[PDB]
Amino acid sequence: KRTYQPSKRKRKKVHGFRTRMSTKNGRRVLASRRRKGRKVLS
Amino acid sequence: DARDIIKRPVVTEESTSILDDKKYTFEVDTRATKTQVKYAVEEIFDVKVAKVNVMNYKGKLKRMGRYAGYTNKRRKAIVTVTADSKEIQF
Amino acid sequence: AIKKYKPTTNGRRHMTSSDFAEITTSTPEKSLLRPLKKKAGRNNQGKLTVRHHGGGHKRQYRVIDFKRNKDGIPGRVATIEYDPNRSANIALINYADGEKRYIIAAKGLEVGQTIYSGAEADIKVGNALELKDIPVGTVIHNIEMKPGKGGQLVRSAGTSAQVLGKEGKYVLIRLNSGEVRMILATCRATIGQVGNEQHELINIGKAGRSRWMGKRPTVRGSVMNPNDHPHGGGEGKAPIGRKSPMSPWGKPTLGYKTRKKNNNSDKFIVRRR
RNA sequence: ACCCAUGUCCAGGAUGAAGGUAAGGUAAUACUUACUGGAGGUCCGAACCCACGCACGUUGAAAAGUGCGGGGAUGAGGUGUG
RNA sequence: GUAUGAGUAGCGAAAGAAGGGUGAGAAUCCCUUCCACCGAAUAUCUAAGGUUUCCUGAGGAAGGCUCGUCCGCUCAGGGUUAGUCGGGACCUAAGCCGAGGCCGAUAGGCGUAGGCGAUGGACAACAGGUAGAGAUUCCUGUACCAGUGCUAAUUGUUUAACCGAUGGGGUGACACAGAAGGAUAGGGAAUCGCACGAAUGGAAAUGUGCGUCCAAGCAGUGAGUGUGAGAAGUAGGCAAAUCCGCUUCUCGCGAAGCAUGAGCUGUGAUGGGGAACGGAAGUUCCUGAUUUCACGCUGUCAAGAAAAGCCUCUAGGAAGAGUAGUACUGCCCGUACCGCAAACCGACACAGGUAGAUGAGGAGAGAAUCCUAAGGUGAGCGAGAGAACUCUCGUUAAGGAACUCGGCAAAAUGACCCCGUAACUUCGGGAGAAGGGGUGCUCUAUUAGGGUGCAAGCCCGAGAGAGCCGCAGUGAAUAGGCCCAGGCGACUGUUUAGCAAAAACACAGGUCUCUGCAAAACCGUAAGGUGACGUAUAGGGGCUGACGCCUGCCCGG
Ligand SMILES: [K+]
Ligand SMILES: [K+]
Ligand SMILES: [Mg+2]
Ligand SMILES: [Mg+2]
Ligand SMILES: [Mg+2]
Ligand SMILES: [Mg+2]
Ligand SMILES: [Mg+2]
Ligand SMILES: [Mg+2]
Ligand SMILES: [Mg+2]
Ligand SMILES: [Mg+2]
Ligand SMILES: [Mg+2]
Ligand SMILES: [Mg+2]
Ligand SMILES: [Mg+2]
Ligand SMILES: [Mg+2]
Ligand SMILES: [Mg+2]
Ligand SMILES: [Mg+2]
Ligand SMILES: [Mg+2]
Ligand SMILES: [Mg+2]
Ligand SMILES: [Mg+2]
Ligand SMILES: [Mg+2]
Ligand SMILES: [Mg+2]
Ligand SMILES: [Mg+2]
Ligand SMILES: [Mg+2]
Ligand SMILES: [Mg+2]
Ligand SMILES: [Mg+2]
Ligand SMILES: [Mg+2]
Ligand SMILES: [Mg+2]
Ligand SMILES: [Mg+2]
Ligand SMILES: [Mg+2]
Ligand SMILES: [Mg+2]
Ligand SMILES: [Mg+2]
Ligand SMILES: [Mg+2]
Ligand SMILES: [Mg+2]
Ligand SMILES: [Mg+2]
Ligand SMILES: [Mg+2]
Repeated sequence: KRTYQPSKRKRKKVHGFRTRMSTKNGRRVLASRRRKGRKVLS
Repeated sequence: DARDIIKRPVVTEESTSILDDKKYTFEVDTRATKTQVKYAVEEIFDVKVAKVNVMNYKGKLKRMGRYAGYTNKRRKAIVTVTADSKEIQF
Repeated sequence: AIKKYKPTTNGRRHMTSSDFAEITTSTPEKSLLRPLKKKAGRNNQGKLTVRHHGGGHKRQYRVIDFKRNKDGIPGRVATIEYDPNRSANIALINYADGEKRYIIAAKGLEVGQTIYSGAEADIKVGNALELKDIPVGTVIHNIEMKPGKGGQLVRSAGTSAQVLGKEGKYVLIRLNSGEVRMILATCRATIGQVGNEQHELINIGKAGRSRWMGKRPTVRGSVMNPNDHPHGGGEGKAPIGRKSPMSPWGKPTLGYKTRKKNNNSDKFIVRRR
């Protein structure tokens, strides 16, 4: 089998906004993506 | 805010086919509730409402060349009235 | 008693078990059950700190009074029960109050007997007294290091201490290890050994049964790689190519005493095992 | 990979451990024969899991597979969700 | 950017044919008929995931490995209806966050209360119709849960009808295996009805085909399975208790009563569905579940979630209370479609992978296997020559391992029954050892005998004879090659995902060693944790590696 086995819950609870904003080093990711100007933050 | 809850009727062949059974397909605010829609219709047309149904629709993806975007998110209520009441016309 | 299994296949070729005569019921006390959840040597952090643990049959914690705070009240012994959470067995006790508790089963404790606690309790298997009020020579278990904390020291199966004297505020106790120790005299203990004396004699007989008991495989260091163990490596079977055998963290394994050299318990310890 | 909690899956057949009952047998035990019983990291064997051999593929149907055979298959089992 | 190879390799596992039709144009689209494929699936549901791919009408630029008049493609319009389904407003598990707090150069780490969090627990609706697209949603009928008001009766007022926790207690609340039963889904016979009654020698019936129904709910019943009953008194259940728990007496048990309880009978039904728009028959019997009773019973050891919800108990609150019938009320999200697949994961319309419920018949132990049913498909390049070589297959004179690193591969064995079965043995095994024989059909045969049943009838089918035919009778497919000797490792198991399955790892067992509990050891700066909710018959580390007989000398380093 293969390595992407999707799940919305897993996706969001790992890589999602609240998981980023829970963590000091995930708010930098968002600061850094807003600094490049990405249409999508997480 | 009845006139704000009830945005539009849904004029289509399905809807017209269904009007003869005293059922009316309205497009409504996506934050409305079934019960709000009931009392709003009863206000605005002086009918009696027996039952109110409701579905939510995602937006469809459309194109015009280089440019994609989803049509607006829709909420479609299907009111039905007590048989011993007066009709909404269209 | 012990039950040899006939060698009907090589998993049973030398399996032995218990026949479980001492046990009368198989329905524990729901009001005294609590849950347990396997940790598999994992930690606060999630890291495997203590190896060789994980993945057995699940268990419930049976709440066991080691303190014996219920003084003077008589308790009828109702039943003796298996506890997976210990080698010993546990005896259920209905007090005349209506309270129900469990205790360690002592050797010879029978269903139907009556149990007491406190200074007015005769020296009889099941009764718990302060070492202040226990005569020399008697055999005890479930000793506590501190009053009111609970019995803490001899609790396992077939296990017994023996009183040797007094030192005023203290009392000398030969624990099961041969260690004579000074323990306070306001510290309680039970009279008697422990019921499951046969426990040590059981041949598990099968790899799976240690798994069921919750015990993962032990891998030796002489097989590991040098990154993984100081006995690792060598282009074959290699001996312990070091001054001493070694744990996976240095720190010699054989003979090396790991007790702290400046411990507060030193002078309460009268004779090391 | 290891683990945690919670679930779920394993067609069908075979063998016949302890124990128990009865007859025989004894001063009484032994002990024998039958029947019952249903144990097992038990057997055979699909699903499921694995991957022993060979061939083919080898700018592949596929960045590790296909076909013919092969091992385990109530357990140290397989798998799902988190 | 364009060449070269080069009009080359390839066009991605498989059965199509013809006739009609549409159309500018047809191997490729639509229809029909024959044919073929899957069928414990190549069917039917449905999670997760994808997110409009669904339907309709136009279209053929590009995409589709060809083609295209078609599409999961492009445009444009439409389509997803819930008090009862599933998730929330109900509960909690692992885990996560975490007021305060404890730690810590900062940042932050841990963590109590508390709160989130299903893969689990609780919880009330069933059957039909639905011709473009949804259905326990809509519609038709019949109901259920919770609440509200309106009527009509009844009752209560402070020694208080009633409600009753934010607290207490019982249940909830549970493993694994085994066996036997009851019932039912299902399957199949006659029976009943409807149609046919026949092409090619024969048959007007021992003829052929098709079908031979219906819930939830309400009332009643019930294979049965569990369970002893009352009275007193209470050192206990953060306070309280009329409840639980404990104790003591009385009456004792294939007898009731109380809980559950599959299913069954009548209603529901003067309805619906259904083979000829209408509407026939709907009985009897056999087999029989992997479903349900039901983790109910029995046994075992490895000793098998919590909380809510339910019932009760008081603490309390109490002037309004419940009964019947009425009519009304009942929120949010999802609901299309795919869902062993061309729509998910794989860059592809990829021979890969993808959880669970159902999953029929003959023969059969069987979800094996062969053929098939319902139902789905005919796999997105073709036709035609039938040459070397390559691949997958099939058969081969005589010999039969001479091949070869090596019997690699292939061939052979193969199923049920019967006879019989060695050395050795840890007395269980070896052992399906080996080696051999028999299997078909017909009559004795509604069989000897069994199962079922009130009987009629309906299934299973034991030997035996007497015969018949073939080269051959598990006539197909599916289904062990065996033996002797030896080394290694006892064993089952694990291992280098993607060159090594092993004599390597583990294993039970042995032994040494450490450790007195704020154990030792480990993670971490510390707090905090594992260890362990354990306590030397326990825990950590090292070595050895079942079992048997044994394990010797040396302490100078
Ligand atoms: K769920
Ligand atoms: K079949
Ligand atoms: Mg809805
Ligand atoms: Mg260990
Ligand atoms: Mg190595
Ligand atoms: Mg090193
Ligand atoms: Mg070394
Ligand atoms: Mg060497
Ligand atoms: Mg050397
Ligand atoms: Mg086995
Ligand atoms: Mg085998
Ligand atoms: Mg294979
Ligand atoms: Mg097998
Ligand atoms: Mg699978
Ligand atoms: Mg996972
Ligand atoms: Mg060329
Ligand atoms: Mg070619
Ligand atoms: Mg098959
Ligand atoms: Mg379509
Ligand atoms: Mg094309
Ligand atoms: Mg929640
Ligand atoms: Mg549909
Ligand atoms: Mg659907
Ligand atoms: Mg093709
Ligand atoms: Mg030949
Ligand atoms: Mg020949
Ligand atoms: Mg040769
Ligand atoms: Mg040669
Ligand atoms: Mg071979
Ligand atoms: Mg081995
Ligand atoms: Mg490999
Ligand atoms: Mg290999
Ligand atoms: Mg060992
Ligand atoms: Mg500490
Ligand atoms: Mg070794």
